[PDB]
Amino acid sequence: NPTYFFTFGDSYSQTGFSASGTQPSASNPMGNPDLGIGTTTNGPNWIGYLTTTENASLVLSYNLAAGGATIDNALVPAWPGDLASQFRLFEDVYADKPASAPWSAEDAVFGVWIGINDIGNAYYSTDAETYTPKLISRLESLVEEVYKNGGRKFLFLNVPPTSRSPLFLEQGEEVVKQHAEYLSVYNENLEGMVDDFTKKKGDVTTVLYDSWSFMTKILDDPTAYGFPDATCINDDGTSCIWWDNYHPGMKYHLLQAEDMKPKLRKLGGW
Repeated sequence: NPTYFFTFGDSYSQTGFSASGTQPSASNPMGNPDLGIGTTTNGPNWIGYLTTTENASLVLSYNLAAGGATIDNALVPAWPGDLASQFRLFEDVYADKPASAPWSAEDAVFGVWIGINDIGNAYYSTDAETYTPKLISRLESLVEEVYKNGGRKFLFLNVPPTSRSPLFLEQGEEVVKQHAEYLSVYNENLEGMVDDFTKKKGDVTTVLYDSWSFMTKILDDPTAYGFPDATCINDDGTSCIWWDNYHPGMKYHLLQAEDMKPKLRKLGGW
């Protein structure tokens, strides 16, 4: 009775999983690479922890997230491996439920964490109120592809406060503020779209996980979580919130996965 956990996103979710590498199994739930390799955390990331540490039963991880990903390069462009290309990889390899991943509506969970790069690249050049609906609508159309395949259980993570990463802190408080206000508009429209999708379909189980509030709680009170402050960087992934100037370390990812676990019980694997 395994849970097929297909995930899509950017460097906050990447592990380097290859559709031609070793495929997930009960003895090897991540498939490839080894758990703790290929992330921006110095160890497991939130998907690795959800799959092998927080899991209540067998979870199989097919992690198609790629670093540098925007939603669709026709909107905010960045790297070739945008969300659209990840969904296309899924359609190419796993949508038809091959023997390597014979998933069904009852045992497949589709997790999406996107938006960090779209916002990071367009927060000063676009109008949030009129532009973020275009990004969110494109995201919904991509989701509709999986729905047409038969997917019925979805997990969406809203965008965390990358406004307060050292990378953006260095640019000045007014830049932090402009970025954060754009981001908040994006997260509101993401919540609206998840609510509408859930209600219009009627046969889906959805979770919108508020990563923004959780990370913000840590950034506001880092010593309560064992961090010395909210700004230091350490590539050991544990001594500081930040693994580099733009990504949190394995300890943050484990804290987030633990925070997520109870909210994911309705999705089947936790």
